[PDB]
Amino acid sequence: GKIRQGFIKRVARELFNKYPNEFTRDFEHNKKKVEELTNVTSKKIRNRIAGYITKLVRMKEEGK
Amino acid sequence: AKADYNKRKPRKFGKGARRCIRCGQYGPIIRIHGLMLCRHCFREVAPKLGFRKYE
Amino acid sequence: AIERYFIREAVKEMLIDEFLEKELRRAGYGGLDIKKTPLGTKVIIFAANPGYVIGRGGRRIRELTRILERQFGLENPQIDVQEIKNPYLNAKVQAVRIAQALERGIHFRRAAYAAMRAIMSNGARGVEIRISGKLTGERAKSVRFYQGYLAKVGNPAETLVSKGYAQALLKLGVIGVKVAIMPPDARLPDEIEIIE
Amino acid sequence: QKARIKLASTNVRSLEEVANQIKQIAERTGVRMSGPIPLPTKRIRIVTRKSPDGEGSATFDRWELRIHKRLIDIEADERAMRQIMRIRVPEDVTIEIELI
RNA sequence: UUAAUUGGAUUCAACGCCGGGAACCUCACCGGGGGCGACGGCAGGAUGAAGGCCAGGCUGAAGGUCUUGCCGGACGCGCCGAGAGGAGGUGCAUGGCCGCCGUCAGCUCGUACCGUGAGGCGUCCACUUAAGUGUGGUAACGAGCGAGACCCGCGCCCCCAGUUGCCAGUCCCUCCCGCUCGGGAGGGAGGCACUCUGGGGGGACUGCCGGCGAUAAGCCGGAGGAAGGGGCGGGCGACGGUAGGUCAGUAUGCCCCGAAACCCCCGGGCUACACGCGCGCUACAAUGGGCGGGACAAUGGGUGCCGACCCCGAAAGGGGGAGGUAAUCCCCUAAACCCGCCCUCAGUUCGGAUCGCGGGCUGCAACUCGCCCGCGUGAAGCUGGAAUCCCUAGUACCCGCGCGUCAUCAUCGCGC
Ligand SMILES: [Mg+2]
Ligand SMILES: [Mg+2]
Ligand SMILES: [Mg+2]
Ligand SMILES: [Mg+2]
Ligand SMILES: [Mg+2]
Ligand SMILES: [Mg+2]
Ligand SMILES: [Mg+2]
Ligand SMILES: [Mg+2]
Ligand SMILES: [Mg+2]
Ligand SMILES: [Mg+2]
Ligand SMILES: [Mg+2]
Ligand SMILES: [Mg+2]
Ligand SMILES: [Mg+2]
Ligand SMILES: [Mg+2]
Ligand SMILES: [Zn+2]
Repeated sequence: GKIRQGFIKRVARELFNKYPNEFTRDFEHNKKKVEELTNVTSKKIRNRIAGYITKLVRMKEEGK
Repeated sequence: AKADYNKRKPRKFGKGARRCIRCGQYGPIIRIHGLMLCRHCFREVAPKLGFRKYE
Repeated sequence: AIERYFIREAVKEMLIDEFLEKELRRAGYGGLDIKKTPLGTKVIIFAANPGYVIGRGGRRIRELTRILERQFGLENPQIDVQEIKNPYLNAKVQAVRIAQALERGIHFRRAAYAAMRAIMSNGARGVEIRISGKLTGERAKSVRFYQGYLAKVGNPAETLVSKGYAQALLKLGVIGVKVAIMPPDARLPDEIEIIE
Repeated sequence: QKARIKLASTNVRSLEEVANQIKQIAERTGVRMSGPIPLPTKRIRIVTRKSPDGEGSATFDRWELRIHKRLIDIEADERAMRQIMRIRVPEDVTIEIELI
């Protein structure tokens, strides 16, 4: 199953609150931004974080 | 003499020609690339020699 | 060929290291380093009591040099004795110390707790100690002491944690001591921080 | 008039450090260099039974040792030859120099 | 059964297992023959202790011992303690390592709260997941180890690098064919294009789209894509239990032997044979057997070694011997497959066990008890009762090859 991991969620939520006006509904933009705003060194973890942040952006833009 | 009745013959082949340089056992000696170690002794000293279990 | 050369060097160091580990036990042996120079070989020995290694005005350092030249194959050796870098972050040293304390006559719980207190005081993220053998009776038993953060499975446990083992010979039989320590600067894969 | 240099090691980083030192030495002068050529890696694989006795299921260990290699060709010039003879390798790198 | 046929393991989780393919050695068993007591003390001892020998008996053979007398100078097992060594006992006295439960989803802690107490709660309920993996509700709120993350390899693309790897285009020479407009093959200059080798980087995130579910966690189905939902195959096995295996790999307590249970040498045995069982190989034929001809690999290994190339021999093999410490030289022009001819459903041109004669190689030694070659010989077997094993994709079946073991020997193990 594709269950998201806990620490991915935690770091992604921290990033979203702190820099709300930094991420869009585009995956590539968020990929580069996450690469620059953290010290994550694994390419796979970066992709997971960026995907979750993209979902957060589209979900709050909808207003839940 | 008398000490001649205690010496072994100098064998050049056979199981009796090779012993582990760490424990002296005869039998399962790893001869690859000039190692002279038992299968038992090699398992515990392999990490020091630089071998790793990649897969 | 080239492979046969590399394997030959690794075996000599292993044999020498085991010989010294059995030899300089009372001095707190903590490893060695071998360097080759055009004039010969420089051998550095790490220990916590250099006086025992030198041995009452020489008479032992020369003994070690001569044995190293004859029994093993080092050419033109030259032994220097130094001080161990981080004694409380070396699991081998701590295992040997715990074993010696047991052989002295100290109860195993006190030895284990004192060792853990010192190691955690000197700034380590976690430590585990396991003691097994005929402790308190004729039926053998194993006990375990633990505190902190410690990885056990996977690649990070392979590279970051230091491990050590030692035997303690008492009147009734042998006791096994195992120690694992995690250094202060070790970082796990899932520890990610936000740049400010 | 050209010298051939061979390097080998079990550690990939030290090999690259020594090769980069050589490349900087060659660039630091007017001299032509045939770039560091990667030669196939040596793998030594040894497979052993795990248990000391013969009881139980049979399981095996697969131990591996890897040796990496490089090859560099550069024309022999006394000003630059002394510099590459003055560079000292880490203890886990083998270097050999020959004249062709 | 035997002089001995040395020992361990018995459901899964003993039985091509102990890396166990034992001629000697290994070796622990059987027959026989030799050798050994640091350190203390007793006899004794330069009026020479201990120790060593040409010849010849004893002997399987032996200055081992005896006969025959020569050599050597200071300690002394003829006596008492003690010790070395022990593949002798105990895995139910232990360490370390390994198998199984099980790569299962478990095992716990701080504080609070419930119960006189052992204990309980958290760790329960609903949905979800490969997963105590998650989302909501909850006298619990928060943490730790395990799971996941992590590490190695494979599949697609880009940059750097051009030898010992590669040869497409361009150039020179030589040799062939349909006589050469055209088409081939070698060699040399020359290049790094292509393949390859190996450092770095890119790429996949349930990211996009439509449904279901709660509007959450997620699930189902589509596009694009080298790749799609742990992308595929591996390494890593938590707290404990199993008085599971191992003291016959090494380490180690206790008990024993300590002039034999220690150390050597010779010859035997572990290879015996009314019989029960495990795992395999070869077959019972045409979905074939034989004879001649034609095709295409990968992993690994080599100086106590790999050996091209030439010569001799019917074969197995023999005599010389370049190059190679190896992307250079060598092992190394696989088999199943394809084409032509013979055999036509038969114990046969199926099968190749058993035995006779002859020739070779390794080794100090080939009878017990090794492997190879030529001619001859030609057993059971015509598809298998009740039962029962393995496997979900480049997988299973079918086919050969490399390495380990190794002086010689592969119906085995691990890989291709
Ligand atoms: Mg894991
Ligand atoms: Mg038996
Ligand atoms: Mg045999
Ligand atoms: Mg024998
Ligand atoms: Mg109360
Ligand atoms: Mg309950
Ligand atoms: Mg969990
Ligand atoms: Mg047991
Ligand atoms: Mg038992
Ligand atoms: Mg047998
Ligand atoms: Mg036939
Ligand atoms: Mg015979
Ligand atoms: Mg028939
Ligand atoms: Mg075998
Ligand atoms: Zn050994």
